[PDB]
Order: sequence, then C-alpha cells, then structure tokens
Amino acid sequence: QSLEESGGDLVKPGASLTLTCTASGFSFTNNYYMCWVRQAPGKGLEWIACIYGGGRDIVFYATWAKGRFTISKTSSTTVTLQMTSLTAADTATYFCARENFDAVGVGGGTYSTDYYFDLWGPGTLVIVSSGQPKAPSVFPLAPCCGDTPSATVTLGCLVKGYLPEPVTVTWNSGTLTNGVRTFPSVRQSSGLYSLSSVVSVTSSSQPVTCNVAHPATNTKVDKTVAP
Amino acid sequence: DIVMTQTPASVSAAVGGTVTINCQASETISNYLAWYQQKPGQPPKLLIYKASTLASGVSSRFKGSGSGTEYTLTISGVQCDDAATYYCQQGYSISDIDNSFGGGTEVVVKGDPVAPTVLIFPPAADQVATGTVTIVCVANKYFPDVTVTWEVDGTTQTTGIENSKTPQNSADCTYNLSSTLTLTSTQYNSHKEYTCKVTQGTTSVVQSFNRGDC
Repeated sequence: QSLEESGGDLVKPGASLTLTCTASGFSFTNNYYMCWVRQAPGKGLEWIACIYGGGRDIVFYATWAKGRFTISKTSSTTVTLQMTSLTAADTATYFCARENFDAVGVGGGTYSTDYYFDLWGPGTLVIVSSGQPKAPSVFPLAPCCGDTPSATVTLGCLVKGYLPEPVTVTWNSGTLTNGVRTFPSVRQSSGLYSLSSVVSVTSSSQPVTCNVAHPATNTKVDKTVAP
Repeated sequence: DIVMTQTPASVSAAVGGTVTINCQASETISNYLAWYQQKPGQPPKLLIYKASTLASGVSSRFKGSGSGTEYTLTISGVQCDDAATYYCQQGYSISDIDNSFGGGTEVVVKGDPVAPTVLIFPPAADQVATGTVTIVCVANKYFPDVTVTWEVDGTTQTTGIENSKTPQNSADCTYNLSSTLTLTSTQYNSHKEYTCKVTQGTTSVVQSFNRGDC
C-alpha cells in the first residue's frame, strides 16, 4: 500500500486545477476515508477534505475549503481534488492521506470518530503565481580570483531565478556526495526561486561538475567549476 | 471550530535529554489525539494515536499522555535524529472544523558546539551583465545558531538579503547556512568592498572581497 498524488502545476491566480491521488496495493472501501492535506512552504499541515471509501456518499470539508474545493472518488483506486479560484495563498505541497476511524454507536445510528492518518503520499506541488515558467540560470561559485590559491577548496553552483520548484542538484552525476551541502530554496522578491549548493574538495583530486535539473522546463545543466 | 493549540512553538534539549510538547484542545476530544513527526521534504509519520497508543513500529522513547483538553508528547533519550517538527491532530470530529492539526512544534537538539567555517563567493563574471548581481556567503557545519551581517563599503546592508538554513545533521546536530546578497548591477559597480560577517555568541568570522580584484 502506497499513495501517489499527481497533477500539481504552475497556474495563474484565478485558475482552476484538479489533483489526483492514486492508490496502490489497496482499493477504497468502507474501512477508510481518503483525504487531502496541504502544507505551504515553511508552514504547518492543513486538513482540506475527506471522502468516505464506502458506498454512501459522505464528504467532509475544512470550513475554508467547502465552496471552493471539491473531493471525489473517480474509481476504486483514485480520488481527485478540484480546486477553483486559486490564489498565491494556495501555493503548497498537497498530500493525499488515508484515514482510519472507529465506528461508534448503533444504527444506522453508528458514526465515525477517532480519525487518524495511517498512510501518506509523497505529495504534489501546486504553484499559483502571475509569473510564467522560467528555467534557472546556473553560475559557478569559487573564491575570489585575487586570493592566493590553496590545496583544499570549496566550490559551488548558484541556481538562480527558476519557477516553479523544484530543482535538484547532484555533483559529478551523483558520484560525489561527501562534503556536499545543498541549501533549501528561497523565493526572492521577484517571485523566482534560487538555491545554492557547495562542495568541499580535498585538493586537485577532481574537476567537480554540478548537475542541475529543472523538471518543469525539461532542463538539465552541467556546470564544471574550477578556481 | 475545535481548535488545537500547540506550545511552545519551539523547544530545545541536549542529546540524551528529554523534551515535552503540549497540545491543547478548545473542548474535550475524548482522547482522540494523534502525534506525527515530520522532517523536511517528507510526509508526516504517525507516532501515536488515541493520545497514548504507540503506532506499530515507533520507538518507545515517544510517550503520549493527557486527557480532556490537555495532551503531551514526551521524547526521551533525545537524539539528533529526532530534530523535526511535531504535530498533534484531534480525531474527535471532522464536521464543521477549520483544521484538525495543531500548528506544530519544532524540536531543536543541542549537540556539541562547533564554530562555522565561513566562505564568501564573489559573483561569477557573467552575472553582472544580467542586470542583477548575487553574492553568496556560507557558514558551514555549526552549532548553536549564528547571525549574519552584510556590509558594503562599511555600511550595514539592510535589504536584498536572503538566508537559508539546512535541517540539523542527524549525526552531529549541526546546521549549514547560506546568506545571499542581491543588488542591481548599478549598485554593485558603485561600491568596492563586500563583506559577510558571521557571529556565533562572542566570536565573529568576517569574509570580504573587493569588486576590483575579482
């Protein structure tokens, strides 16, 4: 059992967008609710909505979502989240989660309570912005050329002005990992993201190459850096 | 509607120590309270449900307790590997609520003090023609926290600065920090000395370069 969200994208303010969560290793039944939970960059988890896995149509929404988002089961292994009138405040990673519950009482008179989440997807990233997609510029990071050289040195790549997230950075096609430090991205005033990655290298042991990928614009940049 | 409040927003503890986190509900939730751990880039993971029941697989170092409207998560034998954000979640009702989660609590683990190694990186030669110039300063491998100050020709910079800190190292509790100064090309060429100052308690390391020499 795993979950996988898809459909995240860069869209403009006012746009709609539909996300999909697909289940593997189990199908939806009356033993679970399927739910969506989001998290804006650097912020907390926000519950959005839950839908009953059984035959009855039972959906619950956060008070801020009902009227603007809709959750549906489109098959025994897929639920969607339709979002309308998006704003920059809806920018977030969106998780699909499975929810366990206790049936309490007796009926038709029985109700669900003791909700908790026992399974999560890796999440899908939604970006709501005025700006259009933009591939990053990659610049070398090295010590001032005026300074006296040195055996041991740290070098890097500045990955600047991309949208949307994410980019990924490896060094020497992944064969260099020790001494690598890649910083979380920052959103600059421009609305564009930037990050840096640096690697500390023993001496003239290697030429080091940073490998930068920006999947949203189908872009990969190799930059060989030297001092 | 049922609102969940976690305090404090952040908490610290020495390795081997024990830290406690609180969760208040605005009305009884009949002990339907779960705790999750979340590290950067990952979905939350379940630690505890029903206030005090350990999820299958999780370390007994995690203890949930409480009842009515007051709940607690306790972590014992605190390891650097426990540095993360912790969330409570009321499971009483999903009918007419804003958010079932509390706001979260960051756990900072105090390992051994380490002074930062500080480096400054002048802009590559091709940046300035883009109309924008970006200068990078890094403070690598340090604990506890540092503060960064930039100066341009001896004047404290107060705008154009963006800091980014990595999560605590799971082995030695340390941070890495980058600090970036961004200026227009006109601003950049109108000054000479660029300075990054990283201060840790009473020690500061200052790295500079002069536009001309790079």
